[PDB]
Amino acid sequence: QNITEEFYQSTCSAVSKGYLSALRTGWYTSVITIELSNIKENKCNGTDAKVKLIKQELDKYKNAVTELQLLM
Amino acid sequence: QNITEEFYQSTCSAVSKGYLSALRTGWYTSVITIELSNIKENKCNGTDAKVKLIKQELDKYKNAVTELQLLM
Amino acid sequence: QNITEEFYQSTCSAVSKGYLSALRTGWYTSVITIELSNIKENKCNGTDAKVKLIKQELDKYKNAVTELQLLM
Amino acid sequence: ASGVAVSKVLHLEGEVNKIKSALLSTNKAVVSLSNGVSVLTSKVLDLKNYIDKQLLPIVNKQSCSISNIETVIEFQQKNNRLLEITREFSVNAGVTTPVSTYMLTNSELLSLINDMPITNDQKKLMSNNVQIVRQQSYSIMSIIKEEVLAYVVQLPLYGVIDTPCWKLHTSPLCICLTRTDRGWYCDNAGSVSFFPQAETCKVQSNRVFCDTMNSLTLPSEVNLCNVDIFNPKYDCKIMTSKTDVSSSVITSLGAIVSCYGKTKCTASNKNRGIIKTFSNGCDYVSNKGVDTVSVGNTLYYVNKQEGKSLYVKGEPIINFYDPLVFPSDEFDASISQVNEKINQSLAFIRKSDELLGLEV
Amino acid sequence: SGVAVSKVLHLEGEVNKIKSALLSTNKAVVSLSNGVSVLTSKVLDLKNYIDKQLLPIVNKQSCSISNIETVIEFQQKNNRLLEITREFSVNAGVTTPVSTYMLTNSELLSLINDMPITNDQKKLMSNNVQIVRQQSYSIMSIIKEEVLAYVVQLPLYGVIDTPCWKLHTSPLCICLTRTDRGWYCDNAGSVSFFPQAETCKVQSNRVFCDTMNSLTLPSEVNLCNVDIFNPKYDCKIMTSKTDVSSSVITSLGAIVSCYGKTKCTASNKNRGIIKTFSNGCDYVSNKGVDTVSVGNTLYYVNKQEGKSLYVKGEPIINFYDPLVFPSDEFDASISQVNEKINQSLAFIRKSDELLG
Amino acid sequence: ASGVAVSKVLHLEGEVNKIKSALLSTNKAVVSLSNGVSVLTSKVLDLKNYIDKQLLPIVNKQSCSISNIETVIEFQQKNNRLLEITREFSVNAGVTTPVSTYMLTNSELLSLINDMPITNDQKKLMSNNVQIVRQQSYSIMSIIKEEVLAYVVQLPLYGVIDTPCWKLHTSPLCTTSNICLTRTDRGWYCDNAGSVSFFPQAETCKVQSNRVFCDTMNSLTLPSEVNLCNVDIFNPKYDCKIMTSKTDVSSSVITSLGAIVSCYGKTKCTASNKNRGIIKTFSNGCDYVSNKGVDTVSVGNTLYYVNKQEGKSLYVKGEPIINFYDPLVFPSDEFDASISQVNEKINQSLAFIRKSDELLGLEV
Repeated sequence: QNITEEFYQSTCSAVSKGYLSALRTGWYTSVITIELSNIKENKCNGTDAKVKLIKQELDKYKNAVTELQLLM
Repeated sequence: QNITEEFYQSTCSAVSKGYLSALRTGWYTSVITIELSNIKENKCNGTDAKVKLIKQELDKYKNAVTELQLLM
Repeated sequence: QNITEEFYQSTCSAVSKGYLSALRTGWYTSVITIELSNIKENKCNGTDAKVKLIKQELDKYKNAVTELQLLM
Repeated sequence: ASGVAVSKVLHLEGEVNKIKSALLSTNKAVVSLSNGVSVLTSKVLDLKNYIDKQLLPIVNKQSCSISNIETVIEFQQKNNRLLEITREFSVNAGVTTPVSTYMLTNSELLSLINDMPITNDQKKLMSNNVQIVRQQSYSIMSIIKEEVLAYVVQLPLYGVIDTPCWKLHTSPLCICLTRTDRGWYCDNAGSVSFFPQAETCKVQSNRVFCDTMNSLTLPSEVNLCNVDIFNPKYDCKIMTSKTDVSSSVITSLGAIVSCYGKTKCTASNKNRGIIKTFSNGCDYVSNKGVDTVSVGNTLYYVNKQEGKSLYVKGEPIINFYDPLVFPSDEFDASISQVNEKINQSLAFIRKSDELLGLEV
Repeated sequence: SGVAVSKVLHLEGEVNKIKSALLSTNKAVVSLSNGVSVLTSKVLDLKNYIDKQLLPIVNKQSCSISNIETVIEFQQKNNRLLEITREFSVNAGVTTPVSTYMLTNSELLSLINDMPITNDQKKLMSNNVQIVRQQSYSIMSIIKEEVLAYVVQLPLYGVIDTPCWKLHTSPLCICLTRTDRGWYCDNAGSVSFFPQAETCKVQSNRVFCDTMNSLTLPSEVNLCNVDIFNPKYDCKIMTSKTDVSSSVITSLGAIVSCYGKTKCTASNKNRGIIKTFSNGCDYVSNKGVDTVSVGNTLYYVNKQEGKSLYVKGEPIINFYDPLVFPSDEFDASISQVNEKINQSLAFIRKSDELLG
Repeated sequence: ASGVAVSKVLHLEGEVNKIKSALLSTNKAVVSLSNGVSVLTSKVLDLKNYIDKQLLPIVNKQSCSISNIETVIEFQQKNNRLLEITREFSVNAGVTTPVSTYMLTNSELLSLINDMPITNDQKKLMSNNVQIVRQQSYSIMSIIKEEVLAYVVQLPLYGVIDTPCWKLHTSPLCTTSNICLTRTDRGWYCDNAGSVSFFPQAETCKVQSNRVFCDTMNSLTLPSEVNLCNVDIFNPKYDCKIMTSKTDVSSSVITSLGAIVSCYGKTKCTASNKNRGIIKTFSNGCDYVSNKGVDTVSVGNTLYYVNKQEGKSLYVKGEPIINFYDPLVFPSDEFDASISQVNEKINQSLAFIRKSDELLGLEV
């Protein structure tokens, strides 16, 4: 225990001594980048013809990326 | 660059001139609504009889909706 | 309607009377715990030999848990 | 008749040779059939070997992938909640607020509440405002291992309840004065508690929820500051100005207007437009009758402006599972016909042996 | 005796042989009957395998794949509803900023061109969708199993295109420090003053403040920037009877207040220490100075550019190898088997023809 | 013209006619079998056509759906992290704080830290408090395309370190009509180059153990004389920032290692303990109570908690999930034995014919 506390009756107040500082005075900026593991869709007749999962997944994703593109 | 900065030595202080304001003084409220693309569960014997995915997914969902219903 | 509002012209100011308080002065702490429904991986040759989904899912998870273990 | 008898024996010397040929053709007939059946047999064997070496293994790899998949999908369903909690702690670096419904479900929150060291009046209050309670709570990750996760929830305890609160707003008055003690005020044990940051108080209906942590304690005399600024019983916290000034403050049930100098102000209404022009002084306007207020060129909204409804439709998703059925019965009928033909083929032989005569 | 018994009797030594011949031919036919009986049962058992053992497994699999697909398609066709419930769940039913799940760009613009404001305001918001989203709330309002409903609450701007400015202050030396730091924007003939940093967002030369917790001042406060004891507005100041020294980092530079026995210096990432400050108030530009150093504490006048990181990804591949059957060859062998039966019936028809 | 001979001839008709019939039956026997095999053959053909036209195509559609599915599931696993990052930027409109572990992993954060332009003492400090560093950081989306995402991480740099800090609490004080005082400079205080830095918003300072992390951005710089304000308010060396009141007043402030109580006027206060209940009654004046011995304090009717109240443990159990995969096996060996028997029967069927031809004779 490095942290203690003195109480000054003279001035109704308590102080908490014994901390060690670290004052932010600047910013460090690094540019991180991340690639997509893309999916090459293999075309063929599946179980249900109306269900194109591979596509509906990319569409979903391409969309999320579009919405963000529009914040800038 | 429209933004510049004058420094007054007389009064230790810097001012940053050349911004353009937009003060919020009101609120605009719109009511958005969203329907659920429900799943009609087709009943039949699958691969594992203990695995009712369609159901366990709806249950999970109906639950999330219940927890929220209870915040009001 | 319990809430009303008096306006004092004498002191340019409005007061909103008729609320009922609840002042936080303490904290109650409870320790919640949650077990993992683990997956026992059944080993056998699947459709694509390069696709070990069960494993890649655990790995993903064991990772999330490692990153958190490192915040302490 | 000596000569017919030779004609007979000629029919016959001559019969035996014909029945010899007859039988030679019958044998070749049987050799042809042997071959058909040898071929057919090999084609049945190859058929089975297709099913066993080619088809069967593919049907098992698929049973295995489906098992793998299902398991994964069921991992995410049966750990829906553990998995949401790790996402939350991951995004916020291990300390979230408010306490989500993944972190603490309603039946659990109530569980904890009816266990807090507080009166039934407090327990009842919290039970109705679970929303506010969640937003004044923290969730602090404490122990995390692969097979179990652990985290402290930290809910707030209220030291007092059911006390008169009130929220004070102020605008300029005209030299000029402006009261600088805006904010919430709640009665505490014989004194007034004063909360000056808007961030520390939540309000739901007629109910207020404040945090005493960064609050100032005042005597009940501060309330005389609402009628007289130079009240001799408490020196009011004020801010002066030697020059004309004019603005608007939007309160909860209306809006104050301070219109001094050469500035022009006006309260309007969404039906009749401009319905009042303010002269030099301090007026107050109710949100029942006024909808906007206009100081100089800047426009204040006394009420939320109702807007355009939006609606996103959804369609039921359908699953097409068309099962594969086999013509079992008809088939058995043809195989039953094939056994019938073999039964009577052995009859015809047994009949023939009988004329030779082997009996069997 | 009138017939030659020798032709008759000889014609028998043959007859016994052809009797034997035919006995072997019968046994031959009985052997074949048995083969075919066995073969027949093995075809029947083959079919019963396909119908009782294989077929049902192929259906259970058609069913599981349907179940799975449906579930996966549930999460794709409700991607958005599902994100919104996660958001409300995490934040207990009130979020900020207004996510792109909560409100898409074409919808935000939709709402904007419907707000009761001028085209100048509508245009402004249309360009800063980011800031507008961060000053908005999203309040869950009605939630049922098959439909979700929630109020979006966007901000309305009562005034626009007014001169703003941000004021910084440092000590001066007894000592003085101006205590009215923060943003200032011109409102109808007066200055609005926003003293919490949390209430103002800034994007480019553009500022977005919330009048809610703002103070209204006369245009005379600006004389406080040149003269503190300005007789036309009493400046909000904070005194000190002892020497004091620090640094404030502004947007286009940094102020330094170096008094007493304290040593300060502005440095530059290329030449190191390029200036030492004497007793008084100096100001330094972020164009030429990169760090400033009061005593032992070090201030960064500019963001320090750092190490790039890059996480590579690989295309994922899907191996689907279809199962094909040798249909044609097969039919050729069955066509051969029918050919053999056709001519087996020919040889019998030939044989019957010799018998009458 | 006749005799026995005429008998012998009728006799040769005798056997020969029987062996004619014998053979007619044997032929019909062979025609029956031909038909069986014709039918059987068609039933094998239809069996294959079932497998090729009906069964096979369904087994391929399934191989395809399983490939599709797997791919999709593997998309979400091999982009787990890219996908979390887009969710984060989507929810917060492109600027998040704190810096998540999806946005920046531990080995990366440490990577960046041992590259910052700071001393080993600072690099070491941040390395231990990765939690606080993540909460004082931002993550700002910068470039976003379909196949690649890019975003600036913005970590804090500490200009000074290892300096004495302290946190100051205050409560009211009162002459015993009476006047009251309350010090209005509550908050954190850290030593900066010969002066004190003072942080007055609680939001700007984080604290972890004996360690404090503040943001100089909205801080006030004070002379080291402000510390005499802790013992004397009218200290002639620094005019203390104070707030007065001409009327009695009383409250409680809860500090980190205890709690202050200001009990003046006709108000009744008391410190209690979770074992003995009320263990002290405060008279007019300023007292201070330690969180070691006191558990709650009670000014008038309002109740202050000097310590967190330990509560009920909750526990949510889970069960192992099991996967039932029952493979399909074929009786290969037995089958081959029956087909081997069928080839054996055909072999000896040809034997019996070769034997028969030999008596006619055709040598083979």
